[PDB]
Amino acid sequence: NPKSDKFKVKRFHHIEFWCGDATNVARRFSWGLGMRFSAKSDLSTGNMVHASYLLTSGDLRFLFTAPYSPSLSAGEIKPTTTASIPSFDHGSCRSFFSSHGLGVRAVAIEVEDAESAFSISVANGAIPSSPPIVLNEAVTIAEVKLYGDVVLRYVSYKEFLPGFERVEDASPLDYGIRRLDHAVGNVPELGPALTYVAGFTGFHQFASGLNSAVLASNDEMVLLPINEPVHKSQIQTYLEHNEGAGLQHLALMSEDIFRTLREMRKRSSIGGFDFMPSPPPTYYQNLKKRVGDVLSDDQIKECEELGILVDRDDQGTLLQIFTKPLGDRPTIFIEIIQRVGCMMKDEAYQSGGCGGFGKGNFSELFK
Amino acid sequence: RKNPKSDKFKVKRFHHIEFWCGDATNVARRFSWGLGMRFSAKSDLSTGNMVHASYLLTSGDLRFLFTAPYSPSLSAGEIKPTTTASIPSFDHGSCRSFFSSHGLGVRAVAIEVEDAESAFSISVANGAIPSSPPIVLNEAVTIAEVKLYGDVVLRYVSYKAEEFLPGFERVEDSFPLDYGIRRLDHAVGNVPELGPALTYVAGFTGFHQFAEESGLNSAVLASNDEMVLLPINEPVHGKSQIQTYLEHNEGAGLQHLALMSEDIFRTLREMRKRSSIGGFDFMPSPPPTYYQNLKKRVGDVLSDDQIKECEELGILVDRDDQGTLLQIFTKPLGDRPTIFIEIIQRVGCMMKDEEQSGGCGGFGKGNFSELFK
Ligand SMILES: Cc1cccc(C)c1-n1c(=O)c2cc(C(=O)C3=C(O)CCCC3=O)ccc2n(C)c1=O
Ligand SMILES: Cc1cccc(C)c1-n1c(=O)c2cc(C(=O)C3=C(O)CCCC3=O)ccc2n(C)c1=O
Ligand SMILES: [Co+2]
Ligand SMILES: [Co+2]
Repeated sequence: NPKSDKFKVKRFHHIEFWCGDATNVARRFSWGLGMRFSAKSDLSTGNMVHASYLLTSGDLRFLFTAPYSPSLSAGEIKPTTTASIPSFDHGSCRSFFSSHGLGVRAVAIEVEDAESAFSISVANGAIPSSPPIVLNEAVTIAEVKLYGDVVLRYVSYKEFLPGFERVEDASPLDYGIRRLDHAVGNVPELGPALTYVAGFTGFHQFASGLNSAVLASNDEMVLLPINEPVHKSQIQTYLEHNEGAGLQHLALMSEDIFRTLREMRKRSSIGGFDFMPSPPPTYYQNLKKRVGDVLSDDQIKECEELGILVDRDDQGTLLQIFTKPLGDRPTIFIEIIQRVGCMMKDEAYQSGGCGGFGKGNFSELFK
Repeated sequence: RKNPKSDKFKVKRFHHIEFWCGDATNVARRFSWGLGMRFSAKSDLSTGNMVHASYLLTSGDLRFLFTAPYSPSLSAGEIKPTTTASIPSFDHGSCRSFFSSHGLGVRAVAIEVEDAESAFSISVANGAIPSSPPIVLNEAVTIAEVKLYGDVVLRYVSYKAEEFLPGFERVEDSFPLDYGIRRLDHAVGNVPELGPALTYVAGFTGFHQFAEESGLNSAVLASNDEMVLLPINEPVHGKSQIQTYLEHNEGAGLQHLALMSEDIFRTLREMRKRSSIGGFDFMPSPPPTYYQNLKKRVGDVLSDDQIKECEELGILVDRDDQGTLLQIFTKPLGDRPTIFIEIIQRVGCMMKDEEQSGGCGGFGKGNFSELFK
């Protein structure tokens, strides 16, 4: 609302996971979500440090990284490293997977200048992780701590980061997931988290057992909701298994929630992702009156064929469903979302947060 | 014909293979789809286990077990008897260090024996390094793990009856995926010196050197029935393909796993259909000059349609006396060029076989001269 970003922010760029084996994790996400193998940076391409692989589906970019043996790149230094990412560390990445397990490490958002966004953020209370380093004079990258061991990454451009080999040969799955809608993190105290994060970003606040506040960018396209537990708290269950604060889930905007689900739900037993139980028929019997004008009777019955939730806000309506936890622990999962309405462009598409984020379903599921 | 049948204890057959992953969920989902096994048992938080996330995949009699450690803080007050783990030999630090050094690799090789209690006492009494004393689980199954090569251990499983470990809740319906794989053929490991490796393994178990290499020194071991095959390889400098393993895996470790199949032409099309969508990449197929002379040496075994299908799938073919061998190798399963998986189907060398000769047709040694080293 106030448009008070301390620097220019374009939109969501990529989301990087820190696995123990980036091959088996990425091969499952490519088959469970339908993403194309775009770029890669492992021992095949000549990277002795980590095995980074890129999955893309529209604008969404999932990066998976697992460190190799430190003895391979033992005779190297920071200015003379082999890793395509200069902010990487073996011991720090091993501690991320030994403590937090499979989780999102870096939430990257493209800015017009990474060195500027870093210098502005640190000068306003941020905690720097890695200073801005220009990658082959083509991409500037900086990282500042978000919550816990999650970092906020700034990327500058003058398809991906240098040092990545494009994979366009026979060695393209697409189910509708186009971009990242929002990224929700869980913190022990929502107070200092909003004071810290929004302190150096200038992000305004967009507007049981949890208290959530959504941070938004200038155009409200970068949405970073933050959650705190309410003391059994389902959010506290996250912090106990994650061993500290971290990301709860990722909202993946789909161009068509109906077919995107029918491409994933038919594959949850062959290596895909599992979903939460479907709401009782009374929810869809009650759904025909709350959003009977947005969704037709033929489209509402299709929501029950896949167990999809619907919420409504101020001139906005969104459809949503949640996957089961991705890793072993009940920590990080994935939300698939499609918003209806709020379309208003001068010359196409809509704004951000069309329909809220589904807080109306917290009571509609309890009937 | 050349085996003394000098088993130190009654060895029945293969059981399972335990993978110590960092996240056993994603690895098991890839193997379930890439290889085509079937999710048949679980032991995690959904069943009451707070120590490790174990997930079982079963394709015929082959059983792949994927076990990842949970947070050490979840089991802060559990002593040794009061552990909620279905596998008591599991340990947090032993698994956090196995994946930190060896990465994604095989932790244990399970072999079904008559009495793991006796198999443990006979083994340790012959120079074996014990990794886990026998533990009677649920008064039904007894397991014992003895150190093999490196950090991989030899696991014994015994039953008081003539499905899996107790505590593993079944999966009622997991998709019944089955691409053709039936059982485990042989398991190979890499060591710096082959000498002290054969004297050790054959010393505490009584296995015999099997008898029915550019870049390695092979020596297969087999039991009395010869259904349990465990080859070992050592590098020959002047870079050897094993020195690459010993440098990436950081020491010894299980090389690959050969998986039997009732039809290698059936399993390969399913895995190659998926090699680009979450499956397993394979090694580059031999040139067309490999399948022309193939019609002359093994043309009296396969048909013109089957040999052309071998070229379509790029299947390596080698033949010895009394049985031919069809094999093909996948690219490394993990991030590092360490562990991969072999698909094999032997023909001929048969008997009654109610409900095939053990390891007949060789192991692909002729393909070290034919295709390349
Ligand atoms: C999936 C699950 C598992 C165990 C316990 C519970 C409460 C849930 N759970 C959700 O987490 C959930 C989350 C959102 C959601 O999008 C969300 C918020 O509502 C707050 C703002 C930030 C944000 O992203 C909406 C609906 C939800 N519903 C309906 C639901 O049941
Ligand atoms: C696939 C590849 C990539 C890069 C380097 C190389 C040597 C290879 N490679 C093999 O690894 C390979 C392995 C076996 C095999 O299964 C095996 C042996 O290694 C000996 C001991 C017992 C045993 O079963 C057979 C044939 C092979 N051939 C022909 C081959 O080329
Ligand atoms: Co959400
Ligand atoms: Co083999």
